[PDB]
Amino acid sequence: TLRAAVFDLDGVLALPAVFGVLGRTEEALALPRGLLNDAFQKGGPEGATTRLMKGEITLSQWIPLMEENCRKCSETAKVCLPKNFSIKEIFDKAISARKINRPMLQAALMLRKKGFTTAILTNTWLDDRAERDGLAQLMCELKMHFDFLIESCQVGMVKPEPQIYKFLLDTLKASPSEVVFLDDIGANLKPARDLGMVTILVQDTDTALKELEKVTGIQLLNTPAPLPTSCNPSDMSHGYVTVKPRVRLHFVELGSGPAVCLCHGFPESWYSWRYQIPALAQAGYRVLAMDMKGYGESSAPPEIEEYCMEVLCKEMVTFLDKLGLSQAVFIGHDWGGMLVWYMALFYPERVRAVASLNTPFIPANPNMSPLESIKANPVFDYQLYFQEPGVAEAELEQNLSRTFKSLFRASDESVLSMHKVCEAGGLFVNSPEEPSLSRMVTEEEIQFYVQQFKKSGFRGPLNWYRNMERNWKWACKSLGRKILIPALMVTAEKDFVLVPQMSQHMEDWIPHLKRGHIEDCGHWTQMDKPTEVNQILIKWLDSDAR
Amino acid sequence: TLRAAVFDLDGVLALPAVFGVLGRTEEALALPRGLLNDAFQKGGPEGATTRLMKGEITLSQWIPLMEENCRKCSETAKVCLPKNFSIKEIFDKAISARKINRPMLQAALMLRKKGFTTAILTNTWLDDRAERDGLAQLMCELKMHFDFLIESCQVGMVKPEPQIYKFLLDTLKASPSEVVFLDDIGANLKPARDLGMVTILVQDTDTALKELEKVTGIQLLNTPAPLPTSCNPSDMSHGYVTVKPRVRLHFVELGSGPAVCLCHGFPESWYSWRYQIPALAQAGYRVLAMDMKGYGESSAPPEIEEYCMEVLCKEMVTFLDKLGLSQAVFIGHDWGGMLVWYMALFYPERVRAVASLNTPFIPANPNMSPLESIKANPVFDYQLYFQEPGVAEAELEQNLSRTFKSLFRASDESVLSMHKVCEAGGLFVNSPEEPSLSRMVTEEEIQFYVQQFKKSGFRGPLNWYRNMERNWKWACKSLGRKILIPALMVTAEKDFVLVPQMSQHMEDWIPHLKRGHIEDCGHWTQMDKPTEVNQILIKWLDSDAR
Ligand SMILES: CN(CCO)c1ccc(Br)cn1
Ligand SMILES: CN(CCO)c1ccc(Br)cn1
Ligand SMILES: CN(CCO)c1ccc(Br)cn1
Ligand SMILES: CN(CCO)c1ccc(Br)cn1
Repeated sequence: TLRAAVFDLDGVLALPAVFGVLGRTEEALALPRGLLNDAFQKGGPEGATTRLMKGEITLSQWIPLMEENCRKCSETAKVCLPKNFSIKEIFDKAISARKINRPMLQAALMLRKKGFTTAILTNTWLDDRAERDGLAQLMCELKMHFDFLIESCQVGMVKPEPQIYKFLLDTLKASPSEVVFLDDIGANLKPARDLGMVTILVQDTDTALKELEKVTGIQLLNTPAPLPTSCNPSDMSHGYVTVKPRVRLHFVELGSGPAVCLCHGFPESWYSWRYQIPALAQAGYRVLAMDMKGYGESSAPPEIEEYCMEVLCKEMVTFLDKLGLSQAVFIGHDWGGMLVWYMALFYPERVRAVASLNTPFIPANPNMSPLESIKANPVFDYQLYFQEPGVAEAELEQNLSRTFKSLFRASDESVLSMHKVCEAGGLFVNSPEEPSLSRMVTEEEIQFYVQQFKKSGFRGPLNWYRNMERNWKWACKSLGRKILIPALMVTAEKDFVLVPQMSQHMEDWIPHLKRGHIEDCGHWTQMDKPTEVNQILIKWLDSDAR
Repeated sequence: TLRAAVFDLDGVLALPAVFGVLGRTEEALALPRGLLNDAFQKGGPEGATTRLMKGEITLSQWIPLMEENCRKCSETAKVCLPKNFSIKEIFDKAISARKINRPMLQAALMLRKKGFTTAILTNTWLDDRAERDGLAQLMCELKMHFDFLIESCQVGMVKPEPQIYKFLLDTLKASPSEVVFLDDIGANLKPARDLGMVTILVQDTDTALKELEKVTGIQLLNTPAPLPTSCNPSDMSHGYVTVKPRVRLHFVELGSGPAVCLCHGFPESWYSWRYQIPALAQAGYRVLAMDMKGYGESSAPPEIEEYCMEVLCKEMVTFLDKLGLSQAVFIGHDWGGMLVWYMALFYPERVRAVASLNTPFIPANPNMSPLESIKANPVFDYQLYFQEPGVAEAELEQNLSRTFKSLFRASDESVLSMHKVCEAGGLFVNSPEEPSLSRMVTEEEIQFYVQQFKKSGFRGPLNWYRNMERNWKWACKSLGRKILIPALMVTAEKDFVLVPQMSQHMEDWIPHLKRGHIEDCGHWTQMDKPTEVNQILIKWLDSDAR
């Protein structure tokens, strides 16, 4: 029967309540009990604070009116306010201390996942202080998780006026008995309850959550840790840059701060970074997640030599030039990781810092052809199969749904033997026609990749493997160099192709290399262990790339 | 006969020459004359410096090799190096001090405008120092002005080896007698001259420029100040954000640093900021130049109410939310300027700073309808003409070339009377069918706007004028507020519609308002006086929006 949940911001979604700092300021400054709370409510509906909450005046205009109220209240109480008494200082510290109440936000996110319509209904102000960015950042993090945000200063109404509850019901398209309303101020619940809404008085979070569980029949407390926030492709800013007449690169962009370029592997997309993009932007970075050349909405020319590392790296430099970025942090995975090590070796001035997931830096051997080194390792047999143009394309393009369902699996769900691929005659020869869905991905996520590969097929992506000799000759020019800029290597325990053991001599070439290791993680690092990848990247970015 | 000009970077396009700091370091540290220059060239083609210039090793690997060379040279000279002697400190200070030689860059830009192919051919290194960004920024500013940039460390060859000159001629597709070559090092000219190229030894800039003038027949010295760098639309990064199901906003993006959002007026485009975009990005800002709703590649729904200020401002807030920007500096002109004042009044937390070109902030009068205020001023008569849907569209869409040629004119070139528009029956009734081209714009620039307005016509743009009453009712909610965030008002002397006198009472509402004034400037501020607009905005951004 319940289908909507409304939360207050102050004292419910964000703690501590700014209204609660008045009480602690009185105790600390030895002022009479309730003095600051009386100055705050001085005048009722015609008072300065109601004008502030309705949007009539801004926070900076209200501050000197609250100071007059503090002096008028002190005169009647026969007391004096300290010499260094400042409403501005008190409110700046209170607003700054207020952080998201993670268990409450998690309960709102869980209710929304179970079909509920969620909203924030709050009494708030137009913040024009020099420190207003701190509040703006808080509202941005919260608003993306709610269907509606109704702020008093924008609608010209305040709680507890009954018109704001009528406006709320109209916005929700719901009747009062279908709505749960959470607030920490008793007076604000009274009108919601007169209409017939379920009300919860929030004193402590745990008791409020227990009441919320009992009334919704959904478990909110003691539940498992949720996955990080993912991207909705239709909500992203899409960017397009022409790097050369026939080549245009597509990317998705989120955040402000130092530029971080994400480079996916084979056969993937910018969408393989869906769990890292919101996390990295929230950490204070401007994230650019590319569709590499040959993929998705980026150009996919047919010529093999359009995908050799020298051309790919030069186009990435042109990409930074056209965007007006002197530097970017480069983070790659699989083929993208191979590219980011070569960006650091050939264009160090354009690379702020470099990180690779799974892909180690392996220097070229001038005495041995790379095609002969691939034969020496039986797990790289699928790369010999990828050499002849047209062969692997026909198999991989035959059934796109089967291709992605067979590839994107956790280490214990594997359905492909990566060795004896050539001898067997294919990649999917001993594979089921209808593979089960992996616990790592949803059907909707698989369909995104299917839609992307319907456009240009596998020719461009497979050409990344068909320049072994050209790449070898190019890399041989860098054998005398070392990587002396900040660098991170992240290994994945259960990647049976790019094994952690293949990275063990990297310190000889990158002496100050930092490391990360992920246990129980397969090849598809980003979607296998997203919380762990995020934590490793954010910690390294904050210390070495800033 | 001459058709190509090649310049060296160090000592020619950038001064002072890093190679010249060795001489001044010797004089300051009382070291024997030429000691540091001998350590620098120690070994010839097999020496550390040649390996550095060929790209074999990076700058950080070369530093300890140059220190050994400094000690070996001091042993033979029977002298001692000071206690705090550091090659790293000497090179960091030398690279940092090197700035663009503006008269030389201006001469290269002039030669390129006259049909010459220009190139930089330089002996340079792979910079991996922690301070490498400074060099990266320098190379980015320079490379956009040249057809080719050939760096020794990328091609594996150095000057004076004859193969680098052969490689240069092949890249230029020119024979030696068609090439002018400028270098400050005599030894580097010798191979160019043996091939038959015209060579200029650069000791001082003025004498080199006089020699260059005599040999090309083009005046380079004493010439007028050139216009700021403009945008080539096909070289920009284009971004697209869906703010609501039927509405997608297009923007162009350049630079890194604090976000600056540019909002054009009627009937314009993101292209009206072509002279500000490279200047603002070079100053250290991330520039987002919008196609406002109804224009160019942004959505243009037909409904009138889709263009009222309340909807337009809310969509600009959603635009920041989808890009992950908590704040942006908002700069507007004409209708865009009207929008940026309302963004500051209703969403101050999202606005870092606000600037308007020509458009003053005029508060709503609750006693007077805005339609009656427009009749009181005869110069706003064209706005009454714009009220009836379909009428102004038919006239403005009839001949697009004529429409833009008649509108985009300097103050002394006007061909339209803005009063008695309704009585005359149109805007172009007493206007020439084939107006002359204004000195402000080229034919190519006019054609860009023609192409943009061929897509959605004038309905969307004209709807910005058809919400007078709705905007008035909305603005009346903000009559009790003041603008207390950083603000700039720039007036244009010869704007006969948005006269500077209309801004005189703005200090009552924006007490800390900063001002700018442009003499001999008409309505089309950005393209009329681009150098002056840039200087005013950059100075204000550096002091108030950072
Ligand atoms: C990134 N990979 C594994 C592709 O499946 C890679 C990179 C370089 C070479 Br050589 C071989 N494999
Ligand atoms: C690179 N590929 C696709 C080969 O068809 C790959 C890599 C790791 C794992 Br596990 C599976 N496939
Ligand atoms: C920006 N302008 C001039 C348009 O030509 C403007 C703005 C608001 C009102 Br009301 C009238 N004109
Ligand atoms: C806003 N317009 C277009 C009216 O057709 C305008 C503004 C200033 C000058 Br000058 C000319 N036109």
